[PDB]
Amino acid sequence: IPFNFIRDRNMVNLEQMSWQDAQGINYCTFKSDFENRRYYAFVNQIEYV
Amino acid sequence: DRKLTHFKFFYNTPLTDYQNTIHFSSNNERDNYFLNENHFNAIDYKNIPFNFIRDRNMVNLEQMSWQDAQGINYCTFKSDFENRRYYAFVNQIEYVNDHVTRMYLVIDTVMTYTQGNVLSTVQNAFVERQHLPRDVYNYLLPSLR
Amino acid sequence: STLPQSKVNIDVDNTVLDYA
Amino acid sequence: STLPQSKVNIDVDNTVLDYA
Amino acid sequence: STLPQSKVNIDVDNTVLDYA
Amino acid sequence: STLPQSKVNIDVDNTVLDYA
Amino acid sequence: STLPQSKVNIDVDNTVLDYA
Amino acid sequence: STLPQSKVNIDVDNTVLDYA
Amino acid sequence: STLPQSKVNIDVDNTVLDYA
Amino acid sequence: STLPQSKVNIDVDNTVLDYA
Amino acid sequence: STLPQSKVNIDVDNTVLDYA
Amino acid sequence: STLPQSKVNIDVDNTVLDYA
Amino acid sequence: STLPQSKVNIDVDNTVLDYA
Amino acid sequence: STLPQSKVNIDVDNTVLDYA
Amino acid sequence: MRGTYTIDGIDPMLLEQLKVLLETGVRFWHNDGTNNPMAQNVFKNKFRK
Amino acid sequence: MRGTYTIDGIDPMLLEQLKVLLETGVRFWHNDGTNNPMAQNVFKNKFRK
Repeated sequence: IPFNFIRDRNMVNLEQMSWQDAQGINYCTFKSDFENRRYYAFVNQIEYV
Repeated sequence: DRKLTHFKFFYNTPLTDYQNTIHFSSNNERDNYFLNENHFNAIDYKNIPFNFIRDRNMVNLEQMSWQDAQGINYCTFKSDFENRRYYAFVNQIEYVNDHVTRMYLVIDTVMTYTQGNVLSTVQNAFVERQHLPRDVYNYLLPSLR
Repeated sequence: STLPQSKVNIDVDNTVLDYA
Repeated sequence: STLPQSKVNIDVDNTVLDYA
Repeated sequence: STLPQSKVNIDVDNTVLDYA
Repeated sequence: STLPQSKVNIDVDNTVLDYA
Repeated sequence: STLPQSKVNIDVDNTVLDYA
Repeated sequence: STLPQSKVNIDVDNTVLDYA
Repeated sequence: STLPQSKVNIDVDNTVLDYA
Repeated sequence: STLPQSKVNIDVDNTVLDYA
Repeated sequence: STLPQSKVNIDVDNTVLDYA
Repeated sequence: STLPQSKVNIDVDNTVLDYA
Repeated sequence: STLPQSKVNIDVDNTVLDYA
Repeated sequence: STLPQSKVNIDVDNTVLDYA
Repeated sequence: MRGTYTIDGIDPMLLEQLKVLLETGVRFWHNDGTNNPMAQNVFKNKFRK
Repeated sequence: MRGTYTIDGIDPMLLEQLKVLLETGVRFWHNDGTNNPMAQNVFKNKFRK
């Protein structure tokens, strides 16, 4: 499942990750066709919508 | 009629802080170094002019994609509004559309205004930590010792 | 109402969403 | 939508917008 | 919607813009 | 537009505004 | 309502919404 | 007006609430 | 009113609201 | 306009208030 | 007005409000 | 428009004020 | 206008306001 | 739109301003 | 580190964050092919990489 | 200076600004009929005005 996302906006939305699965996530590695260099980040905050 | 301004952005320039700058003998020499010479990689917008005002730092570029945007530090722009040309740091890069990528600027005063012996014209100003010429350095040597 | 960024094909005419 | 890169649903006939 | 400052000749009657 | 210096499209006939 | 998880009262016939 | 989060079955047609 | 505890003037006939 | 919290019996139909 | 103490111009006939 | 707090008798029907 | 001292263009006939 | 504070005689009926 | 430097192809804001973080001081743990390379017997540290 | 004083016919806020500025300390350069009277040979300063 690919995603439509931009590095400039830190907000991200995930489809199939339930609240229980959400707890415990720290690190996210993402690679976008926009920029050749891949990126890594900390998941500072988790919110339920 | 309507005044337009020309930009020329650079890549991975060593200048990234206010404290350190590349002083030049005179404005012509600095322009020659930044414009005529091929130092650094640069994106030149000579063909495509821009409508921009120094007062608003925001700038929008047409043909610079997101990948090309990464790495830009220095922007030198000259507007028909003001004879003096200007230089600035690209503090922040933002993406708004597939066709435009906004960049903010902060005017680099040191490079723009302090070139040459202009600073020597200051009168009756407190000074500190100034590099000394040979005559005074020999004259003042005991004080430093 | 809110939509995730996961290329969810949405058809205005007939699409019905279970979640808020 | 919030971030349409090139696939803008200007045309009236199309009624589905993907990834938005 | 957003427009760059690059003297992009825009005609209100017929102009169609691909990007948002 | 946001910054029209002298070329203001007041006239009704003109339908294109450059650099805006 | 503010937090409807799955029981969204889209249908016209239903007139009662629980826990909201 | 305000509602508690205690699964209070509310019927739009006839429900009448004593408290504000 | 701002703080009606139990005496809410829902009924149309009543036209006086006390302590508000 | 403003009302004190002193159980001032107010009748919508005929009540007239001297103070603002 | 902003500060009418007791002389509120409720009546329709009066058309002048003093000190306001 | 603005009025001073000096008991300036104002008549809505005919009063005309020179100052803004 | 923002700062009219005494020359307020109340009258309908006048159509020009100076220094504003 | 914006006007300078230089006693620029403006006539509402016919005045046309070149600058924004 | 504390100085004027710029890594090629870096977003300026990320460069600023990296600059400040290095000025604070960052410790690097070399990978050991383990679940938690960050935790190791420090005393075993040797000169050559 | 630092004290309670009021110059005649002065806007109170301008008076406050002047008070604070004087408390910081202000230097007066007498006019010499030059383009920049502020810059002069200080050593030549003499007692009588």
